[PDB]
Amino acid sequence: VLKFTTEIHPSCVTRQKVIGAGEFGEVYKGMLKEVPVAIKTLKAGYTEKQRVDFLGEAGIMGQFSHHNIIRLEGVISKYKPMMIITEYMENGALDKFLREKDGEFSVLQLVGMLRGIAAGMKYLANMNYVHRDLAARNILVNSNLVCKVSDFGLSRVLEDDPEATYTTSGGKIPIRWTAPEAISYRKFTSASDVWSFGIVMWEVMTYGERPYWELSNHEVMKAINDGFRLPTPMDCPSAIYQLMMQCWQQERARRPKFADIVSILDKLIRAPDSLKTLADFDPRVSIRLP
Ligand SMILES: Cc1cccc(Cl)c1NC(=O)c1cnc(Nc2cccc(C(=O)N[C@@H]3CCNCC3(F)F)c2)s1
Repeated sequence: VLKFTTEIHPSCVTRQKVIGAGEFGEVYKGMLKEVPVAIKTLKAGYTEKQRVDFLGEAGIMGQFSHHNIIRLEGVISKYKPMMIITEYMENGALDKFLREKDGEFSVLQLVGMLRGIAAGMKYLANMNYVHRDLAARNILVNSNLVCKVSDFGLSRVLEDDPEATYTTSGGKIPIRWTAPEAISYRKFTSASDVWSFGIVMWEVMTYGERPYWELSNHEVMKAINDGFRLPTPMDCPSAIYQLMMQCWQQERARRPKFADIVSILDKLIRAPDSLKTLADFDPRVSIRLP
């Protein structure tokens, strides 16, 4: 897969600002000889596994060509430190973006973000790629408000995400984003990604609220097994809440496919008055005045 990738010479790459970090490398904003890029490094002393996982992310990204999937510019593999270079998403991770922009977008803009995410996910699913870690923290946002799916690879995806925790039976999983069958018996498919997408829908419509609030991981699993689901966000179109609820069907076969999700979101956006009908919000506070 690396043969598809452009090998970039180090002298074309200028790292400027540190935007992400880890123990074995950092992510930078930089310039590529005259365009802005993001640059992820892998420090010397890396293991064979680290090299295979690191370059494997670029290999996977290089197989994709879609508006809603992060674009690979190239790799530096013949010099050290090794680097992966992608387009630069000016607004960063979607979860933090929404929390910093609380209430600043229209309902139509929020639904448009979800349509872009769904289109990227439909592409991945049809390319036989199961994400396993779909969440707003793994979506990136550009200066056109376009949302693109990121975080690709094999074992590195769940291993590197601190939201993914060790379960009781083994399996490092981000519990509150993960479908029941993936938690219970390790069955990760595009239909478990659809469950996760429903959680992403709730994250977007709430401007980055943490799913299930302070419930512990076990409390979340128990609640889901007992039939409870996340309540409607504030100011949420009825059609949007209905859609996220169908993503959370216990029976995998009853969930919409991403093809269905993209179609529904596209129809709602193209007839935007449909989004004015709101699901009832259950208030958690009563304010009474004479
Ligand atoms: C360079 C690269 C290699 C392999 C995979 C990927 Cl997806 C990438 N590209 C990126 O990480 C990025 C592309 N554009 C980015 N823009 C950006 C700008 C400002 C802040 C953030 C941001 O929230 N970045 C996340 C925060 C969590 N840690 C990883 C991070 F990238 F730093 C992102 S990061």
